Amino acid sequence: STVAISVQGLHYVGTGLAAIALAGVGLGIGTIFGNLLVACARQPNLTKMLFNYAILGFALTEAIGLFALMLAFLMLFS
Amino acid sequence: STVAISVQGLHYVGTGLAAIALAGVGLGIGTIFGNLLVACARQPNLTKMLFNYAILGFALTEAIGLFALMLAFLMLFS
Amino acid sequence: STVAISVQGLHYVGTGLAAIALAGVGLGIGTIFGNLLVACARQPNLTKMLFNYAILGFALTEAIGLFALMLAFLMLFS
Amino acid sequence: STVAISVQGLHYVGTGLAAIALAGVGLGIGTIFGNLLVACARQPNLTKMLFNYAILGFALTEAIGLFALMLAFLMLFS
Amino acid sequence: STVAISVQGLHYVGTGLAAIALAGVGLGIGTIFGNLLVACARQPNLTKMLFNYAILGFALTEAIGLFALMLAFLMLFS
Amino acid sequence: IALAGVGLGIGTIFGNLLVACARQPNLTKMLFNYAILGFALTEAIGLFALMLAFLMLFS
Amino acid sequence: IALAGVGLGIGTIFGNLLVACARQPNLTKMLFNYAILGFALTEAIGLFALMLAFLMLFS
Amino acid sequence: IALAGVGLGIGTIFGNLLVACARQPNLTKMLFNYAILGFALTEAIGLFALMLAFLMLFS
Amino acid sequence: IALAGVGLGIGTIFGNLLVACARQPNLTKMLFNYAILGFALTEAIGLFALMLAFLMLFS
Amino acid sequence: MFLFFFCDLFWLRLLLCMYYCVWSRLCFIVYFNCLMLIFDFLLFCLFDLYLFVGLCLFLLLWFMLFNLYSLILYYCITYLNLYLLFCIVFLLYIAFLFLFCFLCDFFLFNNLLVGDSFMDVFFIRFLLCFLECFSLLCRCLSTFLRLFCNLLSSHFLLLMFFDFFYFIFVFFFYGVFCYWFILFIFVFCFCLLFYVFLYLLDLFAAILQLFIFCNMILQLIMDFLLFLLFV
Amino acid sequence: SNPADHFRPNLKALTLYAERQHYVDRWLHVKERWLAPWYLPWWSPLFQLGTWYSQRSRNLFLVENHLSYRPYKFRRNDEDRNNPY
Amino acid sequence: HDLPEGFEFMEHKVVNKDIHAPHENLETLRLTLTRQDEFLLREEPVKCVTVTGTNGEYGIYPGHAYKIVQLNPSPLTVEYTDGTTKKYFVSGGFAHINNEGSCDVNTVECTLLDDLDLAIAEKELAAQQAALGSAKDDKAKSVVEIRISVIEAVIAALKHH
Ligand SMILES: CCCCCCCCCCCCCCCCCC(=O)OC[C@H](COP(=O)([O-])OCC(O)COP(=O)([O-])OC[C@@H](COC(=O)CCCCCCCCCCCCCCCCC)OC(=O)CCCCCCCCCCCCCCCCC)OC(=O)CCCCCCCCCCCCCCCCC
Ligand SMILES: CCCCCCCCCCCCCCCCCC(=O)OC[C@H](COP(=O)([O-])OCC[N+](C)(C)C)OC(=O)CCCCCCCCCCCCCCCCC
Repeated sequence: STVAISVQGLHYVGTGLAAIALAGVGLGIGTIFGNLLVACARQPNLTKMLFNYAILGFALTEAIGLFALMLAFLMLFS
Repeated sequence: STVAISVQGLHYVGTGLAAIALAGVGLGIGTIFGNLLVACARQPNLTKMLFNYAILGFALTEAIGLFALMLAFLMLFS
Repeated sequence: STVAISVQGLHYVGTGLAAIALAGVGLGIGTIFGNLLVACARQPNLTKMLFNYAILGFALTEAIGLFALMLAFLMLFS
Repeated sequence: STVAISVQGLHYVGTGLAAIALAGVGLGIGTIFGNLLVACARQPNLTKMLFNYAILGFALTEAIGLFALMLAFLMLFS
Repeated sequence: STVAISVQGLHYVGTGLAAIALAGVGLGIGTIFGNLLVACARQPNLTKMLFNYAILGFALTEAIGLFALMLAFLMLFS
Repeated sequence: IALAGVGLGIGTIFGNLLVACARQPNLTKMLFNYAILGFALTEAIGLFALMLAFLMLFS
Repeated sequence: IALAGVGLGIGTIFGNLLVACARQPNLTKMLFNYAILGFALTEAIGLFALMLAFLMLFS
Repeated sequence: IALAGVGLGIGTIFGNLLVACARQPNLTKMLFNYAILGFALTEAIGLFALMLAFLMLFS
Repeated sequence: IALAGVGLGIGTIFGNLLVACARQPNLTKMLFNYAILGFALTEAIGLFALMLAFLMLFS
Repeated sequence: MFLFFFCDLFWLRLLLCMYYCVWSRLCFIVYFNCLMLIFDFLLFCLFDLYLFVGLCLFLLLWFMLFNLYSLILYYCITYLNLYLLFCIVFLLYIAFLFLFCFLCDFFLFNNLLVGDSFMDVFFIRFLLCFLECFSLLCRCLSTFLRLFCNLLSSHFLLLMFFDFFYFIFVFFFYGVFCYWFILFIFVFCFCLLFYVFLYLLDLFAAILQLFIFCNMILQLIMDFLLFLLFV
Repeated sequence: SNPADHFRPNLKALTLYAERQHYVDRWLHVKERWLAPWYLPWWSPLFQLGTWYSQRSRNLFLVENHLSYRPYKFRRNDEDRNNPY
Repeated sequence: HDLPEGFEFMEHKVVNKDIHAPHENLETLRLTLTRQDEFLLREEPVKCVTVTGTNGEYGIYPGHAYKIVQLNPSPLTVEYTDGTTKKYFVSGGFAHINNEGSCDVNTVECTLLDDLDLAIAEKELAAQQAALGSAKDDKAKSVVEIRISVIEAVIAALKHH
């Protein structure tokens, strides 16, 4: 027979999962600054262009992290 | 017996799981740019072709993340 | 007692789990291009050839994600 | 007392968990082809030979995924 | 009070969890063959011995995967 | 669990930094500044996850 | 589980530290300090997780 | 599951230690000490995890 | 599941060991002893995890 | 049960008849490697190694007439069924395999026993032979599965995104006249960017997937080819 | 569901139904009509090709002694797993 | 008729340690610093030598793994067991490190850092910068860049100490 159930607390669980993705982002960041330093040591003359490309790396990875965070916040308030 | 149950909040759970698919996407993008810097340090004259290939890699990885995000938003609205 | 229970929302959960597969696929693709850059800065005369192989690798690696994605659709539309 | 419950919708969870295994297969393929690109730039003359071995690895790495994929169907259609 | 509950759909979850174990076997095989490609370029004169050792390693990893599949099938049927 | 990567990320930075300082000890200052920048950027994500956790804890 | 990404990170730091000392040992007294700094940051992350693991364990 | 990280981290340290002790054997002693230090930190994190376990298993 | 982070770690160690023995083959004995030490520590962590698993399994 | 239906290529058949009543040169082929199997000169093969060229060309044309034109809205991929693709790949793959087996040369399979004499025959080499024989069939299955899944996933995503774009475009364009017009313009620009990106990705993926489909078959053929040296 | 419905053939024109018994019998009548004439001896390869494999398969069906039950191939409802009849 | 080979007249050969042999703990490194078929140090026992390679700096102590290093214009430091530091500057060459406890640094030009001067480097750097704009073609630009890099390395070495 039919039983429709609306469990309110579940929206917390999913929110937490949406935050786990942030790890794959944050680690992502370090990698870019893990290698940037090495590059600056290998070719110190390009300390500027490499910095800009890493910042672009941060932007693209960071953008993926806000897309996940939007799902995290939407389910926390709904 | 023939019991049947429908639960409302479960779509918050699955959605969150799909968001975790952006952890390896994030990371991956990270990795590309990391290597890019080293490459630009090893062969500084190739600052544009390597940038183009990095953009291509980001585009493909973003397509995968987007494949996942479609499910994440779709279950959240089902 | 003996109850034939049919829960409806579970198909979301499984679907989300399938999306986690992409976390590898995405990452894997990045790895390829990472090495590609390190390979183009180590022997640029082969760039075009290398690019081709990378694309082949991308097409093989991506294939796997699709499998997972298919399952998601099957469970999400059933 | 003795109560027997037959949940019908649980095979989705198992199918999704089986699909999760494809992340490792995708990552392994990406690693194979990344190493291939690096190697070919070091010993171009032998590129062809390397390619064959790479494919072999794919043939020995995709098969595993199939088994996982197989299980999914055996639970998704049952 | 005492309740003896027997759920009929819990073996799917166990089967999927066991199948997840193949994400390590696949990645291990990928690492084996990636290192094989890197080594063959380094010392191509020893291709056959390196191929034999990689095959041995793949066989061991495949044995582990066979154990995982044995558990998965046992739970799926039993 | 989001912190698991974050912390790990920091390690990676402060790993390569060392390898970078040995090769070019003359550039310790610039590399150190970039490492601090990366640490702050990762800490941003860490605070995002921490904010989510605290909100779901006191709610 | 957050500690898994913390402790591992610490190891990575020291790992690289060794490779950095084996290359320029004369710089050890410098590198060590930076390594400590890294441990002083990743560890600070773990505390946050620990804090939650205590707040939920006594509430 | 925290012990998954700790263990791995410890291994990583010794991994690099070998690659270092082979590069400059004359420094083994010093390297060894630092490696131990790293272990003494990673295991510390493990203790907390175990404590939590022993504070929830016996509760 | 903790054992997953143990075995891998052990693998890592021996991996590096081989490379070390390839770079400084005359130093095989010290590397072997240090690798054994690392394996002992990581196996101790795994034994703690097994202790918890058996305590819960028989409880 | 007998269902009578028609493919979605009738207009394309009309165009083919109109535009190919006269001859034309072909210089661009999706899978060119079927034409150049041998790269070192003086090597030749007694096996009919160029038998796959005609089937390859026809398969490319057929799959291109279906898959590439399916990006046009409401265009139908008439053959999009898992088991039908299984039948197609079964035909090609098993036909070539039976061509090699009808040769009645058992030495051709010597390479299936992987490894050297140093390896234990029963516990290592024979298990590798078992796995390789399994891998041949698995390659067939993976080929057809990969072709099916790519089309299905790509078109599902396109349909869903198009539905979202229709929804926001129709029911939220009035915001252009409102004070929150900047938000709508940002969203609309993002949707246009996503539209172009998806179409380019699908165009590239279709051709690449056909390339790999033909490459798998040619790899099956190449695994059993033996080349003699001219003297 | 609705997106899944978009992957169907779009030019279905007609569906015809026929029982297996009926068209099998008609095919057998055709085969008997063409293999009956005297100028086709029973020992010819054509006659044996027509008859021997069918005879062998039917004999295999008749000899079958299975401990399980095989539901009728052409039931009205074969979608219910808990009802083989 | 069999002509000799010029290597037969040099009896100071290279001692290569065998793979399957016991390890030895060494307290000194035999350095051999050479410039244009001329040595400044002849198998001198030193505590350590710091050499700036292409990838980065290398600190060589007794027992270092067998390796080949492609040097770049840079300072080279030699620290004796006594506690005395001697600093040269090199313009290029190679460094061969042996696991038996030897380091042969063969440079095209190895001159004391003291012999170098600051104002001379500054004026030469200014002249090269001025000539870079007037470079005849790409090759001249690359050559001037090489010279500028060498001068900058010299100036940095001088200013460090
Ligand atoms: C009971 C109701 C009726 C139905 C009865 C059916 C009986 C069935 C028996 C049991 C069968 C069981 C098994 C069935 C399996 C089916 C599987 C299936 O469909 O798979 C899909 C699959 C889809 O294939 P496809 O990719 O679409 O390509 C096939 C196409 O035909 C296109 O491929 P193609 O282009 O490569 O083909 C080559 C094409 C090359 O291109 C062309 O030639 C161009 C023309 C194309 C025609 C064919 C396309 C048809 C398009 C739709 C219909 C057109 C309009 C019809 C109008 C009808 C109005 C009511 O050439 C031809 O087609 C040759 C024929 C040309 C005829 C020209 C006639 C000119 C007459 C001029 C008269 C002038 C008179 C002047 C008088 C003046 C007096 C003063 O179908 C097939 O492969 C064929 C299945 C056929 C199976 C055999 C069926 C038995 C035969 C039935 C004949 C009925 C005739 C009586 C009808 C009377 C009206 C009611
Ligand atoms: C080799 C590479 C080829 C690349 C070709 C690139 C083509 C670029 C096209 C630019 C845009 C074209 C717009 C057309 C608009 C038509 C009218 C309309 O309303 O359409 C809307 C339709 C659908 O738009 P819609 O989804 O917004 O429709 C809204 C309608 N409702 C609300 C009811 C749902 O537009 C399209 O579908 C166009 C997609 C084109 C994608 C490219 C297809 C390339 C493959 C086919 C090539 C055919 C060549 C044949 C040559 C002869 C062969 C022998």
